[PDB]
Amino acid sequence: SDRIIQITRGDSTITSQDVANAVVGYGVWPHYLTPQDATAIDKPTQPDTSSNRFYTLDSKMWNSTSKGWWWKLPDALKDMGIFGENMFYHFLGRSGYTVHVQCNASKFHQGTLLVVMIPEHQLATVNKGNVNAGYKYTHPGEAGREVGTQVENEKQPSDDNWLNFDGTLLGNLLIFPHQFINLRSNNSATLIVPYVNAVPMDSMVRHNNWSLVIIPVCQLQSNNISNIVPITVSISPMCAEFSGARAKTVVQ
Amino acid sequence: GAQVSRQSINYFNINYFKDAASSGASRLD
Amino acid sequence: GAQVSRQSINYFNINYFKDAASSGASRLD
Amino acid sequence: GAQVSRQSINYFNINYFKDAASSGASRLD
Amino acid sequence: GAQVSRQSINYFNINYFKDAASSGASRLD
Amino acid sequence: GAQVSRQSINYFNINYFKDAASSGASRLD
Amino acid sequence: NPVERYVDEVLNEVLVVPNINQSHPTTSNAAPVLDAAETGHTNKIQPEDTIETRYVQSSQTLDEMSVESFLGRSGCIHESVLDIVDNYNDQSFTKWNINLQEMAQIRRKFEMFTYARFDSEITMVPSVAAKDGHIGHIVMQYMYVPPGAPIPTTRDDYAWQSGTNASVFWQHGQPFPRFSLPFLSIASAYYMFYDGYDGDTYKSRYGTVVTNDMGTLCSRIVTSEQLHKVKVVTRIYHKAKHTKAWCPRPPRAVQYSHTHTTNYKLSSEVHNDVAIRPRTNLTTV
Amino acid sequence: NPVERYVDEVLNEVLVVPNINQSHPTTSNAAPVLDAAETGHTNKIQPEDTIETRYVQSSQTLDEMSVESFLGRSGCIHESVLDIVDNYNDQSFTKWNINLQEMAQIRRKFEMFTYARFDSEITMVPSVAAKDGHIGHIVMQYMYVPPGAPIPTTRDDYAWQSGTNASVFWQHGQPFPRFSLPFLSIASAYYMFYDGYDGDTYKSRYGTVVTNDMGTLCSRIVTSEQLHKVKVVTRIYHKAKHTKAWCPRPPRAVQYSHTHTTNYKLSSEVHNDVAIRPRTNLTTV
Amino acid sequence: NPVERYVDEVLNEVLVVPNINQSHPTTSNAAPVLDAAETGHTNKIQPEDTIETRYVQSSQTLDEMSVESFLGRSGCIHESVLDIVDNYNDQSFTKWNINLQEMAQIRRKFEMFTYARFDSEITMVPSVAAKDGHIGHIVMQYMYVPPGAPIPTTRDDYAWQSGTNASVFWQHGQPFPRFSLPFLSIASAYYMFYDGYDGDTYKSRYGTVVTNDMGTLCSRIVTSEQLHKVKVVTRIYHKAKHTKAWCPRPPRAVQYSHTHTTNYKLSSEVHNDVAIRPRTNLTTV
Amino acid sequence: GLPVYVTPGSGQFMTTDDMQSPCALPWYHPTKEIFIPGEVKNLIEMCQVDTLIPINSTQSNIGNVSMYTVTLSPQTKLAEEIFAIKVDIASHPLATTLIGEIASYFTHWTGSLRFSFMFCGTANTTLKVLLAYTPPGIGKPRSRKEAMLGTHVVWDVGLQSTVSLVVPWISASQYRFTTPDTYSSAGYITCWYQTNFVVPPNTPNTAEMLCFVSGCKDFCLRMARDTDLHKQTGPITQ
Amino acid sequence: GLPVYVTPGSGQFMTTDDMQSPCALPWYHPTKEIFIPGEVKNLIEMCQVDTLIPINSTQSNIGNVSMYTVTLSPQTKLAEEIFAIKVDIASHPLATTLIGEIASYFTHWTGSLRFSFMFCGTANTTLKVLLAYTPPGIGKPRSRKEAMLGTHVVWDVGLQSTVSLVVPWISASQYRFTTPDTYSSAGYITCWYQTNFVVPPNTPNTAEMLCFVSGCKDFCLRMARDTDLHKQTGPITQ
Amino acid sequence: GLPVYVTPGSGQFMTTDDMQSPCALPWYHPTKEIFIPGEVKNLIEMCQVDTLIPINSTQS
Ligand SMILES: Cc1cc(CCCOc2c(C)cc(-c3noc(C(F)(F)F)n3)cc2C)on1
Ligand SMILES: Cc1cc(CCCOc2c(C)cc(-c3noc(C(F)(F)F)n3)cc2C)on1
Ligand SMILES: Cc1cc(CCCOc2c(C)cc(-c3noc(C(F)(F)F)n3)cc2C)on1
Repeated sequence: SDRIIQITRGDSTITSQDVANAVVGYGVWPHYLTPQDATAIDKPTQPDTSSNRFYTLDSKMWNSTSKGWWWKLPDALKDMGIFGENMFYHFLGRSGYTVHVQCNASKFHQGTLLVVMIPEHQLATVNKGNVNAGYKYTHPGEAGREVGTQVENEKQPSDDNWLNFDGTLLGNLLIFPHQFINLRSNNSATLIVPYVNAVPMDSMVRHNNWSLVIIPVCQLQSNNISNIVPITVSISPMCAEFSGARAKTVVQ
Repeated sequence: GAQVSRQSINYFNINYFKDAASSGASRLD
Repeated sequence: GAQVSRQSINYFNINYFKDAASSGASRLD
Repeated sequence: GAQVSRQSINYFNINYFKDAASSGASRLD
Repeated sequence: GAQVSRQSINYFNINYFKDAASSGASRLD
Repeated sequence: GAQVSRQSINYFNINYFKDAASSGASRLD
Repeated sequence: NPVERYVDEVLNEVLVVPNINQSHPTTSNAAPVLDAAETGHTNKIQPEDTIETRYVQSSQTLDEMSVESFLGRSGCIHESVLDIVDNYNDQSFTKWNINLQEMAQIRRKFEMFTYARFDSEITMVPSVAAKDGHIGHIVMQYMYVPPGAPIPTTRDDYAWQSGTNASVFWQHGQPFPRFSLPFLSIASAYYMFYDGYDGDTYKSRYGTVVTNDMGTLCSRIVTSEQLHKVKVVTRIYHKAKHTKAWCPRPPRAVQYSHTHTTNYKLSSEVHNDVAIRPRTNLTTV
Repeated sequence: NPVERYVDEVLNEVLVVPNINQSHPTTSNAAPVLDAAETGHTNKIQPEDTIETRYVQSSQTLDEMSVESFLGRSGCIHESVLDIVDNYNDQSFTKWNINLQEMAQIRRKFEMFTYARFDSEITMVPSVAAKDGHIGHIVMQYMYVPPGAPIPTTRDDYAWQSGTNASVFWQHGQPFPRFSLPFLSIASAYYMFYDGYDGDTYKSRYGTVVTNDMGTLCSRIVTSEQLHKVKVVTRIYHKAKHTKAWCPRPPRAVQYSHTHTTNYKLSSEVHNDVAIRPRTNLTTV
Repeated sequence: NPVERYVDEVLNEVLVVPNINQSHPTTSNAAPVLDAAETGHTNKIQPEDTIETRYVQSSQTLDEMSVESFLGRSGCIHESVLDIVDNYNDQSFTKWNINLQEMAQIRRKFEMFTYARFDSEITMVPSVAAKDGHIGHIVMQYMYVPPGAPIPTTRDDYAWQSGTNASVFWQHGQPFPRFSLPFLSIASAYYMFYDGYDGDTYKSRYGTVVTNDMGTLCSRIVTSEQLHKVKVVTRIYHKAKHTKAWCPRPPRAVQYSHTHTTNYKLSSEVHNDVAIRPRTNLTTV
Repeated sequence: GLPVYVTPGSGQFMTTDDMQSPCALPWYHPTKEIFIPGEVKNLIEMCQVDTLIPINSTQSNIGNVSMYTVTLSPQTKLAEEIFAIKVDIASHPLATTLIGEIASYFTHWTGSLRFSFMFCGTANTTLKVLLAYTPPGIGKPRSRKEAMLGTHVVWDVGLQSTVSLVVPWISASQYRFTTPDTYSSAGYITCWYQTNFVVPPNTPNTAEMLCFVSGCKDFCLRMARDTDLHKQTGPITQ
Repeated sequence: GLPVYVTPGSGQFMTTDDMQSPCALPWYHPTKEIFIPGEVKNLIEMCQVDTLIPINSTQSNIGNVSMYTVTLSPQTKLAEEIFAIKVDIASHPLATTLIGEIASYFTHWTGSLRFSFMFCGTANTTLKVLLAYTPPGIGKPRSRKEAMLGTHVVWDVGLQSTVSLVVPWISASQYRFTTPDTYSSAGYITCWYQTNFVVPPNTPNTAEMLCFVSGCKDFCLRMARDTDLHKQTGPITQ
Repeated sequence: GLPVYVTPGSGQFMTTDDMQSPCALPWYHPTKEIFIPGEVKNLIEMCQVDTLIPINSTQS
């Protein structure tokens, strides 16, 4: 059956009986850094199965007024087992991911979520001159950011989903690795993305490579609204490797 | 690039630019 | 220095300076 | 196009334009 | 006068003046 | 016209005008 | 044939588009027009699959749509002004923190990609305006000061000696100056966007300003003070060569505000801030 | 011999005319001089058929009568004026809706054919008139704005950045600017005439204006305001290259009135509107 | 392959740096990290010896660090001034005792070696300032007077005939003058430093002034007196070609005072005379 | 020296010329190029990817995600019209789509367009719709009968949520202008109810539909130009 | 003559161009080149030679040889810090070293650095010290425990007076800027007492230590520029 | 560089010259040429066709 899937990573296995295939970002499967592209000279540490496993973030509630949600990687995993520990004890890190978004309802529910993985999603601020988004706002952790809620401080980033929070039109996000969760067809989305950057490895703490953006393009509707419909995200690092070991970095 | 011919009287027919619109008048017949 | 080709229609592909950044637009494909 | 001769001392006798009136003074005899 | 090399990619290494001081930067190694 | 020599290091000794008085300094010895 | 290769470049027929083949009426349970956009893939259906087509020999080429062609045109990136008003020593020189963020036209094109690697061709168009009548003999000096090198603070600063920096001297009446620059990043590609900081505190900087330091362009009128005042405006043009781009993205939809940031302004009536034109209704073409 | 081919081009003997052969007195019922113009064909009789000719070796060539030669000469097609009178910002730039209809000399030549396909060579002759004395340092910018691109509305409009459009910058004292353009139509040939409309109502437009949109030529004095006012007139010249023409037609017989239309004026004494000169009578040579 | 040699020059990959090989944990009585600086030799230990390294393929090249590259950039070495104030005959010509000691930037670079042998490329940047309005037709003459040749004492001195000396005539509006000079010393190399005298008494001269006599550069405005006064400043640039250097030395740490001498000034607070920045203490990064 | 003849054009600066020039950084060796996923070599690769059409961009919807959806529902009259737009790649409802934005950097276009539609009602919601393309030379169809006489697809909603309508390249000339120019106006796309929107009881009585657009294998753009879908009215500062 | 097209750039003077030019002294024959010891062909040869770091350059020490030595002595508290400096090749305690001065003539650097230390106490003075390198992304270590978690060497003073610590090239990008620019800030080098400075009776209770620096086989500089470690504020006269 | 001698005529603009020049639309590919009846290659083809003489062109 082409609508079933089982994904095994380390000691974790995820299943779905209503998928819409899977997407491999830019057609490139994640792989370890080769000696021809490498630059840092010390031997990397490769945690393997203790880090390349599915980590489930906090669930979100989807209702008729939801405007969307976003998370940044690797930030969202900063407190996730061994993977999290490794990104703070090392200067450099490198990794790919398997993002699995879950959301089921019923054959009497309707709604559509656009699930996108954006590389270098540099957020914007609105009507605030040259003041840019502050560090703590773009590093929410596993809780991510719920569009349309925050208390307006100055370094607060844009909350306009139709402008991709960056000055570009939502309808064109499909140019990035993506999938849709159309309740009448599937109850999950699966994106496998490789490491994408202009350098072979980077700081896991000051730089977020990917951003997971989930926008409900078609309002959630049904005749049984009291029944809460959550959205759950499970992310698994792939080929994670770290370099430049030292004491553990403490942020903020 | 140009087309060199020989007989000796060589006809170096040069085309200095990379576009066809750039060359001079066409040959007749 | 330049790359000369023959077939006769020679394609003298000259590179007038000693740096790669100096040459014109790249070939496609 | 021009007439190349060899003996080695080559006599590259170039004609830069496409008309006979364009060339320089004629040879004698 | 200049040194012509072939392999085809010819490297016409011209020296436009009659003195060594006149040429450009030297080769390395 | 000019005298081309080979050994490969070609010495293109050009004479751009049709009169002997036009060329540059003479060779010595 | 490397000569057959050349004929294609002259005619611009290196990348040809496929032909349309004749198709026929069909009746089957293979329904190409049906699919699932949820997969994230575009339906690969072609015209031969939905209508009965004739055979057509395509002549179109994609050469002009190549990345090399798209980013390979000189556009303005800066307009330097040296306006002599009342103090020659202070007004005859200036500096500019180099970047490709100040002019919307070329900025938008490069920002249609996340990363790009290319060499640059800089062309300068200087124009001397005679405010009092004559222009005299104007000689200009444009000097590239890489990050770290000393920046001149007077028109006679020792830094103008240019013992190691690259300087281009232009004389009025001579052709426009021009030169090439090789790919300059300390990384493998330039960042068109950067979701990162130069630290981990509330005061750390965000964006490309962190990764795109290109140095400073210092210029001055070499000619010493003249009786008649002039206003010299030098416009800098940039063109990419030997280009490569990665991860395409949505085009900028609203006006730019500042350099190195995606920040934008929004008015009370947003339809005025985007190129989208309001439709009367769903059926009014 | 491609070298034998070349000798013919230098001497202009590529298209030779036939010789006249010797003929003799004849008496037959084959009457070549008789025919029927009703057929729509020209009698193909030659001189050897009507008189007794001698043998003559023709040396004439038709090279110069070729279409390439006939349309291959630069002619003026426009005279752009930038006259600084009292407002530099408003008078230092202008625009022109490109076409080959404004100058009678070249227009008449191209209109001797119904369709024509060719590449173009544009040469510009700028001349700066000093109205107050000095001219300063004049730098001009000519920009080609294809249909659809933004047209500048001020001398500092962002469109002058020319991020994608083609611009030519000229500096006073340097050679006349020149460049080539490839055949630009969306069709296989340019329409010299078009018996069609852009719709089917009483208000639809008629003629070549419907098919010959070439875009706009925007120009400006790059130099900023100077004390002395100048009047810059830039004359544009056009020449066809690699030409092909189809379906020849009658030459324009009366003066032209407007662009893209065959409309004409007629006075009360029509013989003054055409080149025909009144004859005294049938027998007055 | 002399063609393979050429590809390396275009890409600048003639001098490649070695790769880093993978290393492993070790336990032995061979202790590379230990040594004795007293020997005067640098410990030749590499990263593979102290930590466990991975295999990395180095792409860096040392081409740009070559002596040819380091000293092969044009830098200013002199700024000649001809300022017409009130006497044309006295102010329209001048002379300069040639040397590479007056401009700190290039002087410091060459002085990082004890001896150097190279050819020179001199480029001149003349700029005419109109003090009264017009500049007329400025023609300059730069003449090299080797030691011993007659030095002109008036603008019409017979020495300007330049019957044997080399002179370069420049006309305003033409490109910047330039020419090459072969290695000029009477020795095998130029002395950047010289611990010697031109005699053995208390009045003998010390240093490079004894060995570096290069002659004089005499220049004049060829044009005869004009109504309007001008100030012509000619800046001389030098670049080394086909270079060789011997015995490297410590870089100049304090400002230069005079030509041909290592003399220096020292203030009461010496930390202001050197580039060293005072540290708060040993542990304050 | 060699006698030369300086030709017209010499000294000029053409922004689209292709000349060589001396390098300001001699001997400099660029950073080694590493592999990065997602390389693009030709913009055609971007025109072949679907992006949403802000088809419902009425003034009250712009600035909302609802500007991208079309609402469907049980009809009381038969064969009702759902939507209608011009098919011109750079005309306005689709000018801001990715292919429309790219087409706006060129003067000419040619080739076939691929329009896709995804139904977003419940799994128990049924519907049949008629998507039609009307070639030029006539006004937009005023009824389903008039529309179905042209190129069209009858779409039956089911397990597969998306359908595609190909607008074949049907033109007099090999290319058309990308900017709104009547002569090269490509026609219309209209959508009508083929049957009706039917649902069982206790199910939402309305549903949304998403619209996509991309180019087929024969799509192609020509003659680069600056875009009018973006501008700069003041200095962009530090 | 040959038709030519003068290109942009013509007539300009680029200080880094590489053209040929006529010789002002024709027929001149340069003095024969003799052999001289010490020829240098590449500046890398100078970066590979150790030079002293003015590590103790406090205001009271500058202008004295003592600015080059670090004093060691018997400690009363365990694991005390001895010194701490940034590892950036052109940052300040080491900007005036030979490799630092040369790096200051270039914009980019890469490769591993070699730091050496020579103990100068008596032959009867013993000591164990910990030399550590802290990769970026964290503050300088505040204790020996925090420091030893990074790259480090434990040095035991003995017959061999000198030890070397290699600061491996550990960076995100292939190169870094030589000028003090946070993004490409390479980390720190700290020194701590591993045990203590012990001496027998009748022996000096303090001793000095010298610090050296040079580059490893992978060291390399790029993009020539003028230095800011030297200036000229007035004319240099005869 | 190569020593050159600029000849008289340089820089001038002759309306009948035959030089090459850079193309303002690089990479542009012209529309494919289709067959059209009636092509003319030389004006002589038009001189060989009969046309009426307005021989009785008196003013009236
Ligand atoms: C991303 C990205 C890539 C770049 C490089 C932009 C090019 O910037 C320049 C320019 C415009 C000129 C010079 C320059 N080099 O030499 C001279 C001069 F001195 F001749 F002007 N100017 C150097 C750089 C890096 O900026 N951002
Ligand atoms: C029929 C037919 C064919 C044509 C083409 C006429 C040529 O028109 C032009 C001209 C004169 C100049 C440019 C032009 N391209 O670039 C520049 C500039 F910016 F350098 F001026 N001008 C473009 C066209 C299409 O017009 N009608
Ligand atoms: C050590 C060392 C090496 C040198 C040579 C410096 C170059 O000095 C010159 C210069 C700058 C110009 C000329 C020169 N030759 O001809 C002309 C001119 F007449 F054209 F100016 N100038 C000759 C020398 C030796 O000085 N010190």
